[PDB]
Amino acid sequence: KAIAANKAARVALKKAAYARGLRYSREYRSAEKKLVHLRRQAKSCGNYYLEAKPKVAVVTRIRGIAKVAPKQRKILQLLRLRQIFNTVFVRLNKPMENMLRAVEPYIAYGYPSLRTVRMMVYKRGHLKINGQRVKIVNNQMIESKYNNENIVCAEDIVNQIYTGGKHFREVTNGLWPFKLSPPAGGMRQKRRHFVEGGDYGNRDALINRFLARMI
Amino acid sequence: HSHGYKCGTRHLFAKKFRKHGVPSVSTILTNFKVGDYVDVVADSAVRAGMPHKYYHGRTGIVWNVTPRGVGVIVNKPVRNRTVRKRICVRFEHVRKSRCQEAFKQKQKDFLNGGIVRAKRVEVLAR
Amino acid sequence: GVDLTGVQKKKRVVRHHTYSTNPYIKLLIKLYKFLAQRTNSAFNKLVHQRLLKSRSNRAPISLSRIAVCMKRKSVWLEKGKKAPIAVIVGDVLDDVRMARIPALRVCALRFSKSARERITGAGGECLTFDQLAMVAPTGKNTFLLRGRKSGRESVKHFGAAGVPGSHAKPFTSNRGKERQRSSARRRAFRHK
Amino acid sequence: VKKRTKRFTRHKCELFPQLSSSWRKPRGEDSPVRRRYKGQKAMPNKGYGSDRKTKYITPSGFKNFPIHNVQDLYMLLMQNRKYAGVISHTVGAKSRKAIVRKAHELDVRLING
Amino acid sequence: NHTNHNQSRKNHRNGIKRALPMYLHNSKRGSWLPALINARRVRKNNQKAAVKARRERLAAHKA
Amino acid sequence: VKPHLRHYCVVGRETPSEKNPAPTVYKFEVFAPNFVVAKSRFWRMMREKNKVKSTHGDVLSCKVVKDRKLAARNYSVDIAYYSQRCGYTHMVKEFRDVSKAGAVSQAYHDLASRHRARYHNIEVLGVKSIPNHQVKRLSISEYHASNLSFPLLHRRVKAPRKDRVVFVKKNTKRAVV
RNA sequence: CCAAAACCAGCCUCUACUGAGCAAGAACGAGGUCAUGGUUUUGGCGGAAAUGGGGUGCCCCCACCCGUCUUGAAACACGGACCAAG
RNA sequence: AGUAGCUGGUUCACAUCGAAGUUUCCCUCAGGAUAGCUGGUGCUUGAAAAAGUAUUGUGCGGUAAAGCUUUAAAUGUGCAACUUGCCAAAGCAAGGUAUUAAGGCACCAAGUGGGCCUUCUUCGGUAAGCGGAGCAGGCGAUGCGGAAUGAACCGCUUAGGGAUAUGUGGCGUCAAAACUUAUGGGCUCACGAACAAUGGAUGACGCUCAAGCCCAAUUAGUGCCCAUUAUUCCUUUGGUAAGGGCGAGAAAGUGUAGCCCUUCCGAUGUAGAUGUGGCGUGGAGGUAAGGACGAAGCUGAUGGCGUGAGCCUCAGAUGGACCAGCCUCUAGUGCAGAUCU
Ligand SMILES: [Mg+2]
Ligand SMILES: [Mg+2]
Ligand SMILES: [Mg+2]
Ligand SMILES: [Mg+2]
Ligand SMILES: [Mg+2]
Ligand SMILES: [Mg+2]
Ligand SMILES: [Mg+2]
Ligand SMILES: [Mg+2]
Ligand SMILES: [Mg+2]
Ligand SMILES: [Mg+2]
Ligand SMILES: [Mg+2]
Ligand SMILES: [Mg+2]
Ligand SMILES: [Mg+2]
Ligand SMILES: [Mg+2]
Ligand SMILES: [Mg+2]
Ligand SMILES: [Mg+2]
Repeated sequence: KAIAANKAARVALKKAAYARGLRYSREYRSAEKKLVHLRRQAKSCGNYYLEAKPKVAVVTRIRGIAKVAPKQRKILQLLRLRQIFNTVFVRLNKPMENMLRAVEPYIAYGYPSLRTVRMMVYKRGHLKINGQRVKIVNNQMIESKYNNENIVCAEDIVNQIYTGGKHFREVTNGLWPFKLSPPAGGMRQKRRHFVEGGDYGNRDALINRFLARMI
Repeated sequence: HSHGYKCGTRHLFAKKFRKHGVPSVSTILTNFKVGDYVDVVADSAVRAGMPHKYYHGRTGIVWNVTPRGVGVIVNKPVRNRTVRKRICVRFEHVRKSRCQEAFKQKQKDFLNGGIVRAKRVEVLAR
Repeated sequence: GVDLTGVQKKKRVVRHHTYSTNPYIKLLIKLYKFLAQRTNSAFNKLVHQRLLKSRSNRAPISLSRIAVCMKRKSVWLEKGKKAPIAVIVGDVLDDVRMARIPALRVCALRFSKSARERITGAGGECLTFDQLAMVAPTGKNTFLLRGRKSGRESVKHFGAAGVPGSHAKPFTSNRGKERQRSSARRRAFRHK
Repeated sequence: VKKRTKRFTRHKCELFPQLSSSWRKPRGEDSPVRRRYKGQKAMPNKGYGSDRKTKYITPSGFKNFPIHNVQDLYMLLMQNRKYAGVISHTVGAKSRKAIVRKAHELDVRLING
Repeated sequence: NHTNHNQSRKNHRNGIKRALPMYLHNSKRGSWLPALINARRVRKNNQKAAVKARRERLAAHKA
Repeated sequence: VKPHLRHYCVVGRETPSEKNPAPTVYKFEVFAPNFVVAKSRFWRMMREKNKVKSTHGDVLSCKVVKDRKLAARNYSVDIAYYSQRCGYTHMVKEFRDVSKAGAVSQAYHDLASRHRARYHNIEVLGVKSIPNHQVKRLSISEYHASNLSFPLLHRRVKAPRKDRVVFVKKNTKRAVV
């Protein structure tokens, strides 16, 4: 009886995950075509388009845990950047932009592409479950973690940690911070800022490349 | 080698320039019910009941009002603990806090980017 | 390669097995370990952990203090509701100061010969955790209680006496030895 | 397939005839071995624990179980594919004749039959 | 020698424990006495009406 | 190699406010490795010139600029730079290259060697293509003549990597490695 | 027992926009691999073989005498020839 | 057996955590006591009184700069999110109907109380590898990888291993890698490559269209190498972690040869604390067993087992008569070091 009701649910969930990610695919294709029209409108209008600011950065701890000061050392813990190539998505509040500004030599970050978000959540994605670090494998796994009619798909997660979400904290917090491998082909200098020809600090959209070699 | 009660207060208890003088009537007519937040900003013109020094500028709640004095509970970090101090204070040395004025305003009220059509636009070169 | 700062400090120290050599505690832990795991009841989870405690931390209760806490509990019970079983994970001791007590239904590890006789003189049952499990497998209207431990004379010694806030009891074979003039003494009271 | 096949020998047992090869944890701030410089001898630790379902298993594939007399053999009658009796060193060649023609009749293995 | 080195580290090991909550050791005692004494007169009357209230609830509960 | 420095034009403004309701937009040509540095150098000039800062502004366009073509030509790069040894040398060197980006990056390597000057000490001040004659500098003037022929003298011709060899027979090109 | 090949799984590697470029997205195809999992197959070896251990030598590589007090020991600081019993 | 705040020594393993060289006091300054740091034991309950972090709001400040002893930073810092007095009186007063994260409390107790270096800030000193402080980080107590070498520099911090990928550093040989790569730019002829006297030191050689310097690069106008690091895999151990289960096995279990399986996180470590169906010794109460077909002891390219202390077996062409196991009890109980006897 329950044995099959587990089927009615597992079938109903992909019916939902299908329905969800069909919307998210449309909500991407549409949102970006709309964001192309405007910047394209404006070029016709001899006119600039102030693109909406990033509302999510994929912060990545990039120096190791030795010799770090008590203020940086706390901010990294609150970012949950406790190891080297840990990663988290943190949305760019002023209060966060002032946390990130406090530990930039310890982190590389930028504004993840939707693809960067997919790869981390699908490949490197791990839910916290009963404190266990649990590899994402089922959408069943996700709906149980997130008791939230909003958050069912792994596509629900990627939208939250990309669109900026109303559950961006509800989602990203239920994820273990990402444990990325060191960037293939290496860094540049974990000591200099990115614009110095180094590695640390905000590197805008370029983080997707750097973070792609890692994932 | 010489830490008496007012060591190193040459600047701390100084009156501001052209702002010397004993506290006015607005001071004297302020009133402190217990549990009020306050600022123990010591005023040099009044010497009786002056706060130590650590307590200068500290905020705390009144726990006590005597006729000329406001008892104030002010946390002090002693070591691994914040001991919770009870300075006694003449009311001149206590400026009532606005530390919660925002939050009281809240429960008072509880009761992207687009095309920029701008046309002036100088070149930025040196 | 991990910040661990503040992780070890959050480690808790709990008993996970009884130090008691007593066989019956172990058959009794055998029960409620099971019963605590196999039932959803929070009562079995309390009887099971308390049962794992030190005899220090399993303080005895006065039958006087059960009769008080029980009638105080039962007096409000709507008519036709029989009173809760008075479970304690500890000994139950007779109290001379309360000669007559209500037909209590106490349940405890151990009873004084005085408590057991007064308990049955009132007609109350003096049942063990064995049939507690058989009558209330779940903590269904059990009234789990603890004996006192603040009045324990060991804790009268906690802290210093000489420290101004304190009313710790100094350690002394000689009561008159550390007696002192009223003038010389620590201030009694002091705000925290 | 064992982690380490070598003994964890005491440091500098090789120079001092009196020292047994048996392990003592090094002490002294300046001990090269407890400061665990890379060219030095290793110290035992939990990480060299053998795999736990192959543990205690002799290359015969049996766990040895001590045996002293013919009655012990029946302690291995029903688990004769798991335990192998190793007859104690001090049972007589007399008694071992008896353990052995009986450890044969029962299909129980013996390490030193 | 008087270096204060390793002290804030040694102090933040068990954190700076934050100060006790206002609802705890809220003894008056050395409070301006005349208020303090009138407070006793009220608190004692709160007790007689608290007990008198529970006596009411039981008599009400005999129904 | 392709030029060291891409040609960005970063456009941006101090973000609108009741203080400045309709702020000036600022175009700013940069020669940067990549836009994140071009965006950076752009905010460097915004505070060093307009007193507006990165927190308070907003780049409106990071886009790279298309090359004029590919014909060999002639660039007057105007390059201020800094050192402890020299605190601000204005200096219009000319370079011969196929692109503004190439002339400029060429001006950084030139400037980094004759002056131990890092990228962020330097700031380009403009990169006009120049006609043949305007180049006062005598070095690139040698290359103007429509009839210029020169030898590729004393070449080191390394083999294509696939064909390189450690040992070879002496009057042969039999490999022996 | 040693090998080798295969299969499956795993795993890994190897358009869009823009004005030719990107800050840009997948696909097809193929490879690698058991110090990955499961599926055998096929050969080689079989008084000896085989795996493991042990011993001795070498090779390449790594490697400052220990105990000690000390901020700091390889110290040109102290104690230290061997072993047994204590 | 005088006493010694001093010197020297203080004997098994493993696992779990792990300091301090500072506060006050002391005829105290080579020592105590005290508090902090640490361990153990809990207790209590589970975003309680969470925060070496911001934001926002509200205080505080008088250092740098300025200025000619005054305005004023940044880094900081606090805080917040009916009955009974007064009044003239019944109204006032008082008590009553962003991110992250398990919080707090108690008890007992150790070591420690010579620190050192460095960062930045300073003070003293002509200067110092100098005395003194502030801040933080380190070494101490810690390797590993790198800087040829180095306690504290750099990177990274550490269970036993493999793949992958890196970090600092490199890629002519030494030396892994540019089999001396670039289809890159300049510069350079004589030296050149982070922190006066034994002959000789870019580490050595050597290099010179560099194997040097500045710059940029990555196969080219169409990269590679090396970590105790990361990731992943296997195994171990710990978790007072999360679950499921109850041909041979299926034990209701802290701990063993773990009841079984599953998943997750952790693992360094001096002083020190603690654990251990942890090791081992002489003896005792028990149990069980062994021995003249050879006990103990001793010998051992005797293997086997255990992370280990160790146990076991084999063989003695050793011995000659005692004795291992297991649970409980006990102690004159474990030795390379005492200028030890
Ligand atoms: Mg590098
Ligand atoms: Mg650094
Ligand atoms: Mg002042
Ligand atoms: Mg009492
Ligand atoms: Mg001292
Ligand atoms: Mg010395
Ligand atoms: Mg540790
Ligand atoms: Mg000494
Ligand atoms: Mg001044
Ligand atoms: Mg000045
Ligand atoms: Mg090195
Ligand atoms: Mg080589
Ligand atoms: Mg350890
Ligand atoms: Mg004896
Ligand atoms: Mg030998
Ligand atoms: Mg002895």
